[PDB]
Amino acid sequence: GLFGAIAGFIENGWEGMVDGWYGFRHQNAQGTGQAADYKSTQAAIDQITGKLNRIIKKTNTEFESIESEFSEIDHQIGNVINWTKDSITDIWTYQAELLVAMENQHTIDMADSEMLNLYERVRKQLRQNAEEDGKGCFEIYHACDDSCMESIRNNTYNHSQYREEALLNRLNINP
Amino acid sequence: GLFGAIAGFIENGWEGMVDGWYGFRHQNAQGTGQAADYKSTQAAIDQITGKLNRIIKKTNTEFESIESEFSEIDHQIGNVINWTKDSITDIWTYQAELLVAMENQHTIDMADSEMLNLYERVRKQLRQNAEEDGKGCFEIYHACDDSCMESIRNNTYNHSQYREEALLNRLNINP
Amino acid sequence: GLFGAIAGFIENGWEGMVDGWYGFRHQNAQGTGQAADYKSTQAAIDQITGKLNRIIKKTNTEFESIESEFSEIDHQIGNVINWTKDSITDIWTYQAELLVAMENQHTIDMADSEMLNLYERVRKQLRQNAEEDGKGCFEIYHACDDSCMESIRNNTYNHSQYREEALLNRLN
Amino acid sequence: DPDKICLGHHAVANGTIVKTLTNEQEEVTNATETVESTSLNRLCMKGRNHKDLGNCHPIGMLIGTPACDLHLTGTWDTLIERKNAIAYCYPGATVNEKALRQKIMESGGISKINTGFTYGSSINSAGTTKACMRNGGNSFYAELKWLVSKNKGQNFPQTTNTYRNADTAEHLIMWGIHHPSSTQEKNDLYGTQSLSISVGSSTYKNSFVPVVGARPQVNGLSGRIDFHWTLVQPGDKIIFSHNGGLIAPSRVSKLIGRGLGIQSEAPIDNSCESKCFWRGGSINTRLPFQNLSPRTVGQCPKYVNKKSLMLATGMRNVPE
Amino acid sequence: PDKICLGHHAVANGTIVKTLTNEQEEVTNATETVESTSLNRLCMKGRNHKDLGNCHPIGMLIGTPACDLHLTGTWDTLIERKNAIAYCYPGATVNEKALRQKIMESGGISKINTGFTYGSSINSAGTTKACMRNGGNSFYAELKWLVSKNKGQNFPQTTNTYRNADTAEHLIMWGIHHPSSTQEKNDLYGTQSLSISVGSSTYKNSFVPVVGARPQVNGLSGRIDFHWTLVQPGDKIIFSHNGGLIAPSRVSKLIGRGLGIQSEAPIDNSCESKCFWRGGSINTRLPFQNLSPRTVGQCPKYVNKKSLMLATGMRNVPELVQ
Amino acid sequence: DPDKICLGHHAVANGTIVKTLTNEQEEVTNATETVESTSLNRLCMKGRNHKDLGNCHPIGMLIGTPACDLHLTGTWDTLIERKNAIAYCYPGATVNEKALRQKIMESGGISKINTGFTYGSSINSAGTTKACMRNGGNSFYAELKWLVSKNKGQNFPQTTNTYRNADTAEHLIMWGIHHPSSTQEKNDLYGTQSLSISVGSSTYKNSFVPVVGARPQVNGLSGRIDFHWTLVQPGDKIIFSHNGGLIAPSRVSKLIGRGLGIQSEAPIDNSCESKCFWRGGSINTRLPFQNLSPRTVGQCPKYVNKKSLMLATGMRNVPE
Ligand SMILES: CC(=O)N[C@@H]1[C@@H](O)[C@H](O[C@@H]2O[C@H](CO[C@]3(C(=O)O)C[C@H](O)[C@@H](NC(C)=O)[C@H]([C@H](O)[C@H](O)CO)O3)[C@H](O)[C@H](O)[C@H]2O)[C@@H](CO)O[C@H]1O
Ligand SMILES: CC(=O)N[C@@H]1[C@@H](O)[C@H](O[C@@H]2O[C@H](CO[C@]3(C(=O)O)C[C@H](O)[C@@H](NC(C)=O)[C@H]([C@H](O)[C@H](O)CO)O3)[C@H](O)[C@H](O)[C@H]2O)[C@@H](CO)O[C@H]1O
Ligand SMILES: CC(=O)N[C@@H]1[C@@H](O)[C@H](O[C@@H]2O[C@H](CO[C@]3(C(=O)O)C[C@H](O)[C@@H](NC(C)=O)[C@H]([C@H](O)[C@H](O)CO)O3)[C@H](O)[C@H](O)[C@H]2O)[C@@H](CO)O[C@H]1O
Ligand SMILES: *[C@@H]1O[C@H](CO)[C@@H](O)[C@H](O)[C@H]1NC(C)=O
Ligand SMILES: *[C@@H]1O[C@H](CO)[C@@H](O)[C@H](O)[C@H]1NC(C)=O
Ligand SMILES: *[C@@H]1O[C@H](CO)[C@@H](O)[C@H](O)[C@H]1NC(C)=O
Repeated sequence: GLFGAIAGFIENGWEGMVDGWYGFRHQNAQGTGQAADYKSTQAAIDQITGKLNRIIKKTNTEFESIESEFSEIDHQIGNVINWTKDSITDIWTYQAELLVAMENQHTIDMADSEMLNLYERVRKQLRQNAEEDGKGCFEIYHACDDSCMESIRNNTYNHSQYREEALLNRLNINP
Repeated sequence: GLFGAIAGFIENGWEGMVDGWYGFRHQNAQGTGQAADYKSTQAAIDQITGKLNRIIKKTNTEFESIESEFSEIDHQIGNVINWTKDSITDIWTYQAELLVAMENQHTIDMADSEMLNLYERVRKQLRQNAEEDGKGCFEIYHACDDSCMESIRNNTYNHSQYREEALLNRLNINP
Repeated sequence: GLFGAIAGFIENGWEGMVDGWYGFRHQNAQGTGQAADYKSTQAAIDQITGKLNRIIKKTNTEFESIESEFSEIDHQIGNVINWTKDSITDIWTYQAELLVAMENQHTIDMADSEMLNLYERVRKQLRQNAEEDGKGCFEIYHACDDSCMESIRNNTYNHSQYREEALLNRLN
Repeated sequence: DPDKICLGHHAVANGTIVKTLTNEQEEVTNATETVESTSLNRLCMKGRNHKDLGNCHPIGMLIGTPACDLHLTGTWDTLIERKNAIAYCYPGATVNEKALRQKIMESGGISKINTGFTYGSSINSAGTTKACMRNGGNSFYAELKWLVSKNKGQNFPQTTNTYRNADTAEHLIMWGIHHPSSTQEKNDLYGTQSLSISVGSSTYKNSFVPVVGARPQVNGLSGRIDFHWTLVQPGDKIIFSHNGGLIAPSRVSKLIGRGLGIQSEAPIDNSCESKCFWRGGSINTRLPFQNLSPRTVGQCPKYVNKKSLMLATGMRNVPE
Repeated sequence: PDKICLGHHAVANGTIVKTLTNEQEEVTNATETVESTSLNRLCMKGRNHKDLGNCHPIGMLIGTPACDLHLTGTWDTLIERKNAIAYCYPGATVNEKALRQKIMESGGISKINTGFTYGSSINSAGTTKACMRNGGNSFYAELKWLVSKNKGQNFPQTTNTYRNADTAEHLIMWGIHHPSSTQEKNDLYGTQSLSISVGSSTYKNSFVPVVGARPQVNGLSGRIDFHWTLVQPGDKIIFSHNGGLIAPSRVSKLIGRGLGIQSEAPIDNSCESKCFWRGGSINTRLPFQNLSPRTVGQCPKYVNKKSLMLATGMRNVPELVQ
Repeated sequence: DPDKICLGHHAVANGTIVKTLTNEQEEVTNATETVESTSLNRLCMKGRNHKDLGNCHPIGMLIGTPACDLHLTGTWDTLIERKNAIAYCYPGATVNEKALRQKIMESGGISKINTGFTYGSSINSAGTTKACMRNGGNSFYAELKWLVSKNKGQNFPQTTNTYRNADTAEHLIMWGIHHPSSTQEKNDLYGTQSLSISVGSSTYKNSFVPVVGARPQVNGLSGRIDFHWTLVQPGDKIIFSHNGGLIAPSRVSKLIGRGLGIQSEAPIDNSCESKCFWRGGSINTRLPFQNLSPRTVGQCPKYVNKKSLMLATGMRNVPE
């Protein structure tokens, strides 16, 4: 898709993640874990709620009858009414189809963008302490326990704390 | 937003940048700098001007009166005209609302993309001589004076010139 | 453009590439070469095919005549028909103009994104063994012969084999 | 050897299919319908001073057909017309009938005002018919009088009657013309003289002649009574001059305010509210579109020729 | 070092399209969405069609000589031509526009005998030089011109009744003759006051021949005007008259539905189409057309636009030219 | 420690709120209006050969009502009709009036052609009325003649008048039928005989009978003159046969070309130009939409049910 993450470099979604739209899975010495990301999830949900608020509505214009349900209509006027009503129905049917097709394209691509934005936030946070594997994971070149993993998820990870250790493991370089 | 820069990793805009839409601030030994980027600014302005040229116009169709202002009209023809006019008004009100909502979404996201494309241009220019701080800035690991800063803005920056100095500082192995 | 590759950091297109929409050129000690990329090309083409299937179509509604070609119409109803038909024509002309303008914008940007997605795939494959030059190329810091270049194009390049060599050359 | 943090997104086992600009079968995690397919099979009349006409046709309210006896006057914001409702107990029709019905169905009430018309001793003003039964006997339209000669065969006298609108709003006046089935019948009711009816106001002028002609029996009757109408402006007079054949108004109507006219087959429900009505009942949807009928009244979703149109409310579904 | 370069294709000569932000955007390829060309012919393959030629639709019901080969039939498509003949004798039909549209929406016509017969004092074989058939004076084939057998004598008070014995409604037409003068009126119908009454369960009207001075149309100041109604299943319609009625010998039944086309373009049975206009047929897969707003059938929508190009490729960024 | 370069974008102190697909209150750096809310309270007539009818009703131009004396002929590209304009000085109306008014308001001029009608010694063709005053004297419609018997009470003669269209374009002919207030009046003007007017061309015919009926006084007059009209094709004749009650044309009309009919109360302004007009004046906007009125004429922005629709002309505003 447009932003290359969902149905892209992320191989598949997680059916086990039920508490959010986007999130993290980690692996360290203590074991494995999973957690949803609130900010990216809510960013996507708020945008879809906004679309629904705009789309799920009717006009306030009051229309009256121009066609008798239980009686005959004039033939000349009736053909004009039939042409006009069918022309109006073709317009609304077309507009409905285009609305939902365009909105669906944008919704899918928006969701893709929020996945990428989270990935990009984490990449920049980790700085020179990690490398991308190409599948949506970061290989972290220092011991990163549950508290360290939490700091990455909470956006409080300080790269300077682990930089010396990480560069030694990545590049075999001592200061 | 879609491209993650404006109202994203860039914390806020600069009210003091009045000569352009996008640009650079810098800090070196010589001083503090600010300059607008012409190419990205004009790319955004030209696209918005293009939209305005398409949108700000009316049809050439000449309409005549089908409703008398000062005299009575026939009951059934008048009801059909009222139904038709209100149906056409609902179509144009809907089309106008959708046009401007769609165009505004695209304008905002286009502006976001131009910010990201400038950021990406600078990232690739600097190559291995700088690191991203996550807030839209690059920490440059060599002395980069006013002419050096100007070369980055001009796309004449030569990473090879500074690479040895930069890598020694980045790896913390400067003798 | 939106994704910054086509008419962006890629200076221009290749008129010589006739067997694909996106592809590779390489330069190594042995020589040069060119090859198209199937997956990215097919991704773009399939999306454009999908648009054409959606757009190239008419409604199933059957319309009959409300204006007589060879005889006179009533003056009051005739003016209402003229007003209605012209209003409907203005709506369809506007909708057609907006449809094609919007679809063209999206087609161009979709094509741009597929260029970028290929570029990003290659970047992540090469990992710490290469550096971006800013013009759509990657400078590879180990000897990468024709078989090595083919493995990049085929998505079977394993960075770990060349990493030690590449990091030695990148740092010195 | 390195520790790992992996970024991801959710998925579901069974996704929902939607259409996009580029793909007719795109699977997403969730979607919601935008075209309403369901209707409430009642007329939701809560918050409305409504009138269900039953077997009374709107025009019958003005002329006083027996079926309309409970609907000769009143006020309402919503007026409900039913299928096969009765306007004409005696065979006939109204000239400019569609305009008249529309005007009544747009109103918010009817009041009635006496014409004050009187007739000399040689006129029988209490003509009745088997076609219009009321209270176990031959009757006639309640708001009109069938005038005939009291003595059979005698010439109906030249008569002139005037209704003045003394109100500040326009009134609607109706009258009928009887069209006999034969010369003998015409002679018996109105005499051998040439018959003519003229009607004249400041805004209206017309003349009428009873047409004698053989016709099939409708409810055992070859005679016809056709109705005509016009508006009488405030302060204006309307003058009827006639010598046989006029079905004369005893009252005129005043249409009061505005209301919503509904033609529907659905029963009324006073416990629920609605803004949108059609033949089959009420549409209380929040959705922008509907596929129930192109014929609706009130504040309604737009009709589309589509069974379903699903709007994505989630990302692409990429299952494990 | 060694290098691998990513790129995209281009062409020397791109195609211009319009986008949201650019009126002159160059792309590698594009395709048209507005149809500009029409086939100058009525494409009638797979259609049981009837080309009326110089027969006007109303003439099929009354039986004008030009319509002799179109008195009955079935069709899914009915083609009307310019300057088609409805009336041989000077005159017109009341509510003619509604009648023509009913015929042009039909899928065929059947004819049913009225069974109208007349006494010895009526001449039911009135003819005119205006309505020629087989080189002789004739009349509308579905009607009869009734006059007094003896010139100057009062036409007898006559009653004729048509019963619809069918399960579908029938369309009945009749005429009223309006003589050129009082003397002519007296010759044909006598000196008496004339009156024609028509009455069914659903229809009622009365008519009187008028003799006011009017100019000649092909040498005739007389007029025959036509009137029509629908007779419901099981109902009867009674004509009471004493001179001036042009009475029906048959009634019509319109059968099913069909597509009415008004065009001067010639028939072509080797090709198919679902959309037609005055100038011919529109056979296109494209969503829009700019040929005419007046079309019939299943058509692309009319737009006031010469061209709308849909991009089928990326932005064209050609190599530098000196 | 290290030198730094920072990428950024501008902001403004006072942003503008716009609506997007996902946000009803999105703040941007700038935006512009797409719906015009203001109108000029004038009819902008620069570059137009226009006719302001003032007190003259379009139909009055053809019959020659005193209010229309300066509008009997002319050419124009724009015709302006005003409220309460006068068509009929004498009480009455025109049959098929709406179609006639629209024909005139679609035209680009009127030419008048003499009928050449003459009358014998037993006709007085100079009938006038206090309803149609000119310069303080009883007068009549300029383009017609009220024919009465020269000798009061005598039978109006059996008369013929024929107009031939000698032009290559169709001509519009009008005539009136007088309907007297009483039998005594009818007898005085036309005699005791039965009155009949027939009109006949190759494409048209009709007959008329003056009706004597009681009806209210309009400006002190219970009489009526009703107007009728038809088109006489090139080379055709139209024959009037009459013996009392015809109001005969002294001229016929030819509608020239096409023009824009405007119904408005706003004054003329020759300084400025416009392509769009409504009841309240002119709309000179470059914007695609307007919320002034759904009833407009000319080349106009489309009416929408919205106060404002702001189009973003800048990025998201993110202040410091
Ligand atoms: C009662 C009467 O006035 N005359 C007797 C006729 O009724 C009868 O002929 C039969 O008439 C039948 C219809 O009868 C009414 C009706 O509509 O119910 C009786 C009404 O009183 C009468 N009303 C008035 C105001 O005159 C009404 C009216 O004349 C007609 O509707 C006018 O068209 O007729 C029905 O038509 C039968 O088919 C018919 O035999 C004759 C013969 O027995 O005797 C009369 O004394
Ligand atoms: C006695 C004499 O000298 N008469 C002279 C006539 O030769 C002539 O009168 C015109 O005659 C016309 C006859 O044409 C038909 C027709 O339409 O072809 C003949 C039809 O048989 C007749 N049909 C019937 C059923 O009667 C038909 C019919 O009368 C009229 O169409 C009814 O309007 O007429 C025709 O009657 C003309 O209307 C009549 O003027 C005139 C020269 O015009 O001179 C007479 O002195
Ligand atoms: C023949 C004539 O002029 N007689 C005079 C009477 O009409 C008049 O009685 C008063 O008449 C008033 C209306 O007068 C006119 C009018 O409309 O102004 C006078 C016109 O000359 C006359 N025109 C013609 C062509 O005849 C016109 C016309 O007869 C009617 O409008 C036809 O409906 O009437 C008004 O009705 C008064 O109520 C009435 O008293 C008296 C003088 O007062 O005698 C005659 O001078
Ligand atoms: C209009 O459409 C209705 C419903 O399809 C149909 O019954 C009717 O015949 C049409 N009206 C005319 C005048 O043909
Ligand atoms: C049409 O709408 C106008 C303006 O609201 C109103 O005055 C008129 O009554 C309506 N027409 C009919 C026939 O009800
Ligand atoms: C940057 O561009 C400006 C304007 O062309 C030029 O004057 C200046 O010398 C350039 N500086 C560098 C370092 O490229």
